[PDB]
Amino acid sequence: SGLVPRGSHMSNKPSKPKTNMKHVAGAAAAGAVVGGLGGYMLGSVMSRPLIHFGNDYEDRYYRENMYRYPNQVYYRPVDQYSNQNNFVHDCVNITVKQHTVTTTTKGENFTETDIKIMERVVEQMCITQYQRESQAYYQRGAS
Repeated sequence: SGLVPRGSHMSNKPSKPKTNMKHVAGAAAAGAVVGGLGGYMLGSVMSRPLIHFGNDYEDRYYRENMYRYPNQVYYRPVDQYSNQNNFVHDCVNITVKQHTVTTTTKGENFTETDIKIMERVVEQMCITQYQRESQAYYQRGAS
């Protein structure tokens, strides 16, 4: 018997870094205790409509209220339990704990209407997260 593990790093293949920022200063991130409990695979956005309210006030207030609250959802597949109804629960689970943290320094800044908006954006990330896995279940199994 013999153990023959794998690894892309074990090969020590020739790398090819293409970035000048590496040899250039600017900004840095501090906080060991922070990253120690981070490393989240939070999604991202660049193109396509996020909420697509359709109105001017909704899109205007939302754009300015983008910092008032998180618009993305935190990922955390590290869990044995699993359920459809509980699925979305995770989207708000991590979002809630992280949400209060942001308001731990202030406690209140957003307006009354901002809430109604924050509720929608949060419902889009939770609803869009579920459909995601669904695409895999549908393709592999077109019931």
